[PDB]
Amino acid sequence: LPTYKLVVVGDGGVGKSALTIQFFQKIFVDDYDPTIEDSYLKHTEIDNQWAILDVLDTAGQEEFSAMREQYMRTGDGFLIVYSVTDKASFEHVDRFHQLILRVKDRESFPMILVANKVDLMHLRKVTRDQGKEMATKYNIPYIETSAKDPPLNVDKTFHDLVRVIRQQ
Ligand SMILES: Nc1nc2c(ncn2[C@@H]2O[C@H](COP(=O)(O)OP(=O)(O)NP(=O)(O)O)[C@@H](O)[C@H]2O)c(=O)[nH]1
Ligand SMILES: [Mg+2]
Repeated sequence: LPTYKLVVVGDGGVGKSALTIQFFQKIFVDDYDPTIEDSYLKHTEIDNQWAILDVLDTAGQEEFSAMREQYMRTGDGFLIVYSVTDKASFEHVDRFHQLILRVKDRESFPMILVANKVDLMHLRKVTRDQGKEMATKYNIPYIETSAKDPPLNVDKTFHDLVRVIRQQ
């Protein structure tokens, strides 16, 4: 089977780990005990094609560059995650896009823009159409997620990234 290395990037606190842990462990990050953790690897069927997904969950704080650098270098595709309740995380999408292309030395690369935390309806700052505009600007797909139970579009997000990788 092919292995797809999927790298999750975005500002601190946007829910990169929450999306990853929901995808693999089917639990919300707050309820999770990382004590017994290992790497995020699964065998799964996408569009009638079995694959191994190896997910690399970056820490979002600027302090942690070695992890982000290495992870970016080895990635086959990226989720650029922001929180719809955090305007700065959305503005930082531009920087993440540029950073990925710099690390890859390519002018395009498999990516999906992920607007997380959409369950927080009364706290939402970044609109659906704002997200769609940002994605369209870079000619990348846009998807809204929630890692909080009940999860929204979590499996679809990772599966769609594989679809983009396959069809590039
Ligand atoms: N309501 C809601 N809260 C969420 C969602 N995803 C994450 N959170 C919350 O956001 C906070 C940060 O989540 P976490 O997954 O640690 O974020 P991160 O992007 O991995 N942070 P870091 O970059 O520091 O590792 C937690 O309080 C968590 O409960 C979501 O979809 N909805
Ligand atoms: Mg994290």
